[PDB]
Amino acid sequence: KLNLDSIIGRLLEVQGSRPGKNVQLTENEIRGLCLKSREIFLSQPILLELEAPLKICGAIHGQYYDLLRLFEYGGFPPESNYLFLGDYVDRGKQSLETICLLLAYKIKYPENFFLLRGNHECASINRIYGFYDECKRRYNIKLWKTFTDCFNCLPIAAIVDEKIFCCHGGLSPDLQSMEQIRRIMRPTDVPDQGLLCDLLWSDPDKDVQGWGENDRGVSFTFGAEVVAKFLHKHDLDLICRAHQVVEDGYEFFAKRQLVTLFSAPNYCGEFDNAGAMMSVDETLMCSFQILKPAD
Amino acid sequence: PGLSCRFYQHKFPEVEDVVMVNVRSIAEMGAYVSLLEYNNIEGMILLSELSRRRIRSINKLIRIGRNECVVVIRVDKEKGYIDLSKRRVSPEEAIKCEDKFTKSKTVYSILRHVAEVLEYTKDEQLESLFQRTAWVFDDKYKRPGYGAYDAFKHAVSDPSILDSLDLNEDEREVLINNINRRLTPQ
Amino acid sequence: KIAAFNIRTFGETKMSNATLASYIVRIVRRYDIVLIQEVRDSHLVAVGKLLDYLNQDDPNTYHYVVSEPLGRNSYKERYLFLFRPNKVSVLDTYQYDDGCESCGNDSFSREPAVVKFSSHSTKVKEFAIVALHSAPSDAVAEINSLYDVYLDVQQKWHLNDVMLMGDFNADCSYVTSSQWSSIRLRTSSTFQWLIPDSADTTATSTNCAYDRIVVAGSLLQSSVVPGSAAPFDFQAAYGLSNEMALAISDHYPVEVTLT
Amino acid sequence: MCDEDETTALVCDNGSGLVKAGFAGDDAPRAVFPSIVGRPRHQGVMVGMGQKDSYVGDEAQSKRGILTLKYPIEHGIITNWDDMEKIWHHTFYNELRVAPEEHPTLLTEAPLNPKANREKMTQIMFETFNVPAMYVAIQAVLSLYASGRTTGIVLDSGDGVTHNVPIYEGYALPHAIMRLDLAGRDLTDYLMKILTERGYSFVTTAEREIVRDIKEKLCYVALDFENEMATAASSSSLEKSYELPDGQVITIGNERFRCPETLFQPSFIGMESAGIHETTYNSIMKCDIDIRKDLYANNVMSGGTTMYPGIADRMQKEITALAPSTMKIKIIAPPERKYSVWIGGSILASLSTFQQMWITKQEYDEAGPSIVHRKCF
Amino acid sequence: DVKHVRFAAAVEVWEADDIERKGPWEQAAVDRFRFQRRIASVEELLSAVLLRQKKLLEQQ
Ligand SMILES: Nc1ncnc2c1ncn2[C@@H]1O[C@H](COP(=O)(O)OP(=O)(O)OP(=O)(O)O)[C@@H](O)[C@H]1O
Ligand SMILES: [Ca+2]
Ligand SMILES: [Mn+2]
Repeated sequence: KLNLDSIIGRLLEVQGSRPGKNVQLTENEIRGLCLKSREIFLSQPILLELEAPLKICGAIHGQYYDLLRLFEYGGFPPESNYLFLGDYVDRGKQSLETICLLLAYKIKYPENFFLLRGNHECASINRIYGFYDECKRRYNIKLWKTFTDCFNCLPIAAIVDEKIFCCHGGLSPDLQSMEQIRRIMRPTDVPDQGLLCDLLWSDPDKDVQGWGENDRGVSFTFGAEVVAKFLHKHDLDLICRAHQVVEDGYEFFAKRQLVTLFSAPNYCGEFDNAGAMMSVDETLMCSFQILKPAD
Repeated sequence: PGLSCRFYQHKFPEVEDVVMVNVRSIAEMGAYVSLLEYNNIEGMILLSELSRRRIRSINKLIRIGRNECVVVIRVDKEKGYIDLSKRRVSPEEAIKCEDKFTKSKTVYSILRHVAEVLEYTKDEQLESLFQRTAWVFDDKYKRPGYGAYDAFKHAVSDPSILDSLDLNEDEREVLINNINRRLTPQ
Repeated sequence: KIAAFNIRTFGETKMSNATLASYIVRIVRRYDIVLIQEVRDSHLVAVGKLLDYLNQDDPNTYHYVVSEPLGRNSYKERYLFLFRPNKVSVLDTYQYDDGCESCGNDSFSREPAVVKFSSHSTKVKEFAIVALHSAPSDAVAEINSLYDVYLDVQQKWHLNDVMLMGDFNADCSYVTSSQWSSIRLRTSSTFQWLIPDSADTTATSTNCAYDRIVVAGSLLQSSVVPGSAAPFDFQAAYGLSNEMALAISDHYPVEVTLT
Repeated sequence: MCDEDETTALVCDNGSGLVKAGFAGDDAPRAVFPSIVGRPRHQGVMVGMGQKDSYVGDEAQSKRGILTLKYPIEHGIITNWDDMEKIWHHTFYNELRVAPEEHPTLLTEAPLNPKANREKMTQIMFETFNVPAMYVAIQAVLSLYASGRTTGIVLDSGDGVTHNVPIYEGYALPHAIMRLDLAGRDLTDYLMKILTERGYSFVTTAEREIVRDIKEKLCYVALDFENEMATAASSSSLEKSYELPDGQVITIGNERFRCPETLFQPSFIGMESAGIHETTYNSIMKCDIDIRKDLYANNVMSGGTTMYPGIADRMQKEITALAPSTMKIKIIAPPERKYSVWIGGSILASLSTFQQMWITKQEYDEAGPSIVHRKCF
Repeated sequence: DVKHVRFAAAVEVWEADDIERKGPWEQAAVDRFRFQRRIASVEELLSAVLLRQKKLLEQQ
């Protein structure tokens, strides 16, 4: 058996810590979490269809202490259903505590808690924003190569109540029909180009019309009209998305028909932003709760 | 090859100092640069803010061969690592940097040419020339670069301030001449 | 035959003035089990010095148990147990847990160390010893907290036969007459009080019951030789002057004797 | 990188003061600890633990007083195998925390390490730790490789020995090597000695650690000893003050340079032997006059005792005084040289050609510890 | 059952911690890369040596 509650215990036990205490687990515990959660992700749809109420959250980037305080106010699983919009690893102090806690809850409550693939959930990039090094030191590279094979199987996007479309990055020029998503096979890496890539990498931009280029050097920007076009075609009312720090934690775009969510406050210590999450009520009335740092 | 030297007495910049750098190459984790002020020591400008899969030459206008203003974030003197960022520089700080650099580069430009006329064959002699000349004033004003430039401009008004520098007559003669060629205002 | 001993700032200084080391080893040879307190030693050089004196005739005249350094701030101290291995043997030991100190959880300045001893020669055959050097300011709280430590011993080793002793600072300025009402360890019928409130355990002109011995458990409580519990006035015994006495320590050892 | 994991190898620098340990391809060792083993003088136990046979490292160092401390390496040579075995065991299972039967290991030996010791050290790795493979390379040759040369002349000066090691095309030259039995330990003792002259005292086993700390902050090599002495005698310009842990402040003057001056003047500690500069010169003079030019041009410093300020300048001067005045003398003193040896292993370990070199446990079992003589320089 | 999206206009706010947030790993990657370049710099030179040692010692 996998002692799932022992793992979750030790992970949560550090909540009241000052300073930021580390959590110590074994390779065969964490190797367990990956191999056990991998099955779950391959069983559930590549494009999730879900039902309200649920709380939706943006990037976390290993900001483990902040993740805990999100749960502290939003309520721990399964008392609130959750959907997370990717970007779990890299940059923050504690990628491993972060991804392990989320993989743990995804095994503990497999129908009450969901994880979408961010852009950082691929090898080639967490090689260079530091997750590979957090592994190389605290455990070993052999562990990291397992986490990669976990990430290569996460779901891409979610539609809540057939009306809110969520994914990590945004739209694509090639995203014409949902079946193109459902036809992507897993496991897969994130390629440099095309639908899968664009879903993870793209951005809204008010200064652009149609499919503009992107400073990130992969995939596109998209303008306020392109949202309006997409919503109608699929009978949606909202796009929700992450992938980009914004000061308010929630930033509306395109006439309040798209929103970008960033959950990590005071990101990397480099920015003065609030972090935020979106509580979807059962009636599909959204609301926001904002984890705002002190000035 | 010809002689080269540090602009300032200090062999390394301090953290939170803003420095002028030449962008030499772009690599996966950032741009390798050369610190012009510190005898072309290697520093590196870090990939920062927005996530990149790959970096185009154009990104943040970092380009190649360009001189750019950056703040020093981290120095390992033990390893010789200097890590830099373009993100935190304000436009006024860039201008102050370009001014400090222009002045200091001018002082260097004089003293290398002074050493050329004095036929100094070693960077050791060039540094000695700097230690006895520029860096005395650098202390006098307690200012890197500005102190030297200010004194060198004063030497046009009155040359007698060069007498306290512990110089050979030959050094002083060449210096007075060389200053006249470079700082007499056209 | 058991005893506790606060040796004021025991350390490399005091163990090198070899006049004092002589007196201290003359005191410590008295005992089958002895607890030595205020060990202000960072590298176990004072302790090694003491052991070399004690074991100089026979390489197992004494064995030792010694705590890692204890305290909130930088002023750490250690506990030292010395026991003659031919009389008793130490079976198990631990320190009573009180959590992290930054998060404010700690209950004791100096985490009581606790020891379980085999004693083949006595009536009581297995019994446990609790060691406390209290912080004088926290005397009330720390002595009261020992009750929870006793309960932890029952929970850990299933043993009622337990001996608590040390410098509780439990008299005069640090625990006045009224404060005892609050203290489970004194008011409970579980525990006999062997060192009375009349006992001078000070070599100084105080008259203060700072050291204490308190026992729980039927075998152990009946193993005590009656009236044997007392301070050992080494000043009187060896005929030292006042100043030489305090140079050893201001607090005498206290003893009790077992059958 | 480990794009498929070929196992990351281990690098162990067996210092007589400090053992240094980490993984190939890291740029610094993870674990550096004193090379001491301490067996208990008496029977007993730490609260909450059983009776230990032997502490190692800082665990030994902090429990000094109840132990018989032993250094298993004396003057760079391994003297005491049954303790050396415990230092390797502590390295693997307590510091690096890796099962050594998984990871190849690269080992460092001092210059002129006698054939028997190199054998014994191989045999303990293949029979006590069952390592998959391992390699032994001379500590100073790695410090040169760290600096990116294959010809040079390394003054390596640690805690327990000092060595001048002329190297050409990657091999240290056996005969030309000079030892000197003076090193950072003696300098620490001499610094205690001279500091007693101001009425300061260092009896307590805390205080001798403070004196090692003072040495590696406030000392430096002066360029002209006599003039520096005159300067120190006449003026408070050179005096620095060190704050002891108890809050007492002490002032260090001529001691600051008198201390490492002993490397140039061994006679200060009563050693009737030539100073580091004479030893350098002599070493070069023992080499073929053909190559001396390269050696003079590529003089390298290494080891923690070369970390003094000013030492490369003084060596520049002193060797310029002994050399023909025609030569380009050049002294290289890399800022990391405190770990030049380790890093040289780290680099050497990480090479594509290098992982063809080492002795495998296969080869070992087929040929015995004699094979280490085929697979060292 | 055609549900359609609505917003609560006002928002809850919770104070985020002072706990310092920057990960060292982002930097340690750079060091790993600097060092890997340092290795590759040396390898041309140093590799020649080892091959020579190999070829000489393979005679024995
Ligand atoms: N900055 C410094 N200034 C002066 N001395 C220093 C400095 N850093 C380290 N040392 C000294 O260098 C010595 C340690 O160097 P190193 O680790 O190379 O020795 P080692 O390799 O253990 O010794 P050996 O090579 O003799 O076996 C110690 O004496 C230490 O105090
Ligand atoms: Ca060494
Ligand atoms: Mn992202």
